[PDB]
Amino acid sequence: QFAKPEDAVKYRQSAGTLMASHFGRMTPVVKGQAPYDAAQIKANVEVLKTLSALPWAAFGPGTEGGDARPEIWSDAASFKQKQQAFQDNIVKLSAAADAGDLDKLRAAFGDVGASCKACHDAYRKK
Amino acid sequence: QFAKPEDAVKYRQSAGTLMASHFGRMTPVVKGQAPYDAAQIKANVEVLKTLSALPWAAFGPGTEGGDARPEIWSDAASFKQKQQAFQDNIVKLSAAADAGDLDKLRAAFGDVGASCKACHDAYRKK
Ligand code: HEC
Ligand code: HEC
Repeated sequence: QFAKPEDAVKYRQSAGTLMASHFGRMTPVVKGQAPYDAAQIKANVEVLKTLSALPWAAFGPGTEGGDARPEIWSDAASFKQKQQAFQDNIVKLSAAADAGDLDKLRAAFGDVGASCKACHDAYRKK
Repeated sequence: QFAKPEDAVKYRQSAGTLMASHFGRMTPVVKGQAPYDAAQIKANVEVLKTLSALPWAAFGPGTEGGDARPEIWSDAASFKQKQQAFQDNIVKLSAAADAGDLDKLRAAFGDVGASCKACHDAYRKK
């Protein structure tokens, strides 16, 4: 769907921006600094679920640029393992949110955050 | 969810970027220049549905900036009518996509595009 590689870069960066907001806005809830409303979090995690499927198709052939490392493309199976494992972590977060289980939500939130960081550490330029 | 107004601006602009990609990528399909796969379009319109609910909460009190006009805030009911009507247009597009009805999809796509443009014309700086 991208006319030029720059359009793929713009897309995936914007997807990252929105994920960071929908993930990070739950930090005060996880920490107990903001109240836990199960329905609010369930709805927010649904949005995050949708968003977290979006970046990967915007690292398609010929879309090199931005702060994306070339090893994303030269090690395609490995990058794919990381995005699939991340999306698995999001499924765990969705299950916790859908159950209304705050302890499960805390734990799953931490594992999602670790998955974001692990990919950025390997595949995003500093 | 925004620490500063600049964070709300960044969010709503990124939501616009993603909407433009998920809407605009269907232009060749509507025109018949690309094939129509009902399931592919149904899934894409679902993504667009989710995205098209997102900008409005990022024009909250104190979030003035970017290319957003002040009348967004001073005429709150009117701006709200436009975003609600736009989301209604997206419901029509979803119904067309879910039905697998290409004629309905063409018509609904045009009405969605007109709704994007009408809001930008009134509320986005040139
Ligand atoms: C690899 C499997 C990733 C996972 C998991 C997550 N992110 Fe990511 N992100 C990744 C790359 C390779 C890039 C660079 C894209 C480019 O071309 O520049 C990014 C970028 C971001 C950004 C910055 C966007 C920008 O302003 O330029 C953000 C804010 C971001 N990513 C957030 C984010 C979050 C919150 C994640 C987990 C919920 C997450 N990413 C996972 C690769 C990967
Ligand atoms: C009002 C009810 C709007 C409707 C309907 C749509 N958009 Fe919009 N959009 C609106 C404003 C006020 C702004 C400016 C935001 C700011 O603070 O700068 C925008 C911006 C965009 C952008 C530009 C993002 C950027 O790169 O800075 C895009 C690409 C965009 N909008 C796309 C878009 C599409 C495709 C829409 C219909 C599917 C749509 N917008 C509707 C206000 C409104």
